Amino acid sequence: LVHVASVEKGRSYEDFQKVYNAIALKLREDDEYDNYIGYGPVLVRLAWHISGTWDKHDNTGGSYGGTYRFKKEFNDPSNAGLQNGFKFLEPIHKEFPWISSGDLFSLGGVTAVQEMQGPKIPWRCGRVDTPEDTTPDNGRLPDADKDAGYVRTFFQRLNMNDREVVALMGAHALGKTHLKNSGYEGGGANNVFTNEFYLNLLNEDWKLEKNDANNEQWDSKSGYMMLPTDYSLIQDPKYLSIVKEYANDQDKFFKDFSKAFEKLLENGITFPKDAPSPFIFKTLEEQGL
Ligand code: HEM
Repeated sequence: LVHVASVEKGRSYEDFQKVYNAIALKLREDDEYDNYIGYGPVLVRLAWHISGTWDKHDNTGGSYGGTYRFKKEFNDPSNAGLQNGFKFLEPIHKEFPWISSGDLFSLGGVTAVQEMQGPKIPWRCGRVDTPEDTTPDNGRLPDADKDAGYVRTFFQRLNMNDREVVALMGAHALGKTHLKNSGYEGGGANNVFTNEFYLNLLNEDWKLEKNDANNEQWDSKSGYMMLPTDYSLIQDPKYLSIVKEYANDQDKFFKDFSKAFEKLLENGITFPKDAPSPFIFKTLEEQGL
C-alpha cells in the first residue's frame, strides 16, 4: 500500500508559511484555553495521534489520509480531548480550504512546537485526504499503565528505536493530563518546549500514588507527574542512559526530537524524487509579527 505525496496544486513555501502564521497568530490569541496553557500542547498531541496509528507492516493508518476527520477515529477513546485541537484548526481550514487535512493536522503540531520555543521541525506537504473506509480502527495508540518492554515493543510498529522513543517522549514536558480524558490528572501547566521532562524524571522525588480514577501515577511535591510509561524510561537501563543524555544537553535533545518528530509525521508517505525539499517555517517572532 503506497501513499505518494502530491503537492496541493500550485502551492509553494509561502502558501504554507501563511497557514503556519494563521495557526501561530491563533495560538497567541486564544490564550485562555486549559487554564492559560493555550492550545500548543494539545496541537502537538493531535499531530502525534493522527500519525501514531501507522503500522509499518501494511502501511495502514498514518498522517497521510487525514482520517481523524472521520467519526471512528475522532471518537477513539485514546483521542479524548483532541476535539479541542480539531476545533481550534477549523477556522484555519476554512480560511485555507486548499490544504489537506493530514497536512493541516501535522503542520499544527510543527507550528505549536516552534511557537513554544522548541526546535525547528522541517515539514513536507502533500498528504492527500483518503476516504472514510481507510480510517484505522481504534486501539493502535499506546496504553499509559505499562512498562518499558511494552513501550519498546509498541514503538517498533512505528519504526522507532530507543533513542527516537526517548526523544519523542520529551514532549511530555508540555501541557498536562486531564482526568476526564485519560484517567490521569496533573502535571502543571507548561507551554514552553524544553528538556525539563528528563530533568524532572531524574531530579524529582517521585511517589507512586493512586489518582481519583483509581489509576497509578508518579507524583512529585512540585506538582509534576509521570505516567507509568514515562517512569519506565528511568527503570530500563538503556532508556535511562538516554534520559541522562537529554537532561544534560538541551541542543542534542532539540536536534533528536526534531528528526524523530518529522519522521513520525512522515511515516507511510512516499515523497517523489522531484518533490520540494522540506520547508523550515519562520516563527512569528523571527518575522517581527
Ligand atoms: C508511550 C507513549 C505515550 C503515552 C502512553 C502517552 C499518553 C498520554 C496521556 C495519557 C496523556 C494525557 C491526555 C489527557 O488526559 O489529556 C498525554 C498527554 C500528552 N502527550 Fe502523550 N503519550 C505518549 C507519547 C507521546 C508522544 C510521542 C507525544 C508527542 C511527541 C506526546 C505528546 C503529548 C502531549 C503534548 C500531551 C499533553 C496534551 C495536553 O496538554 O492537552 N505523547 N499523553
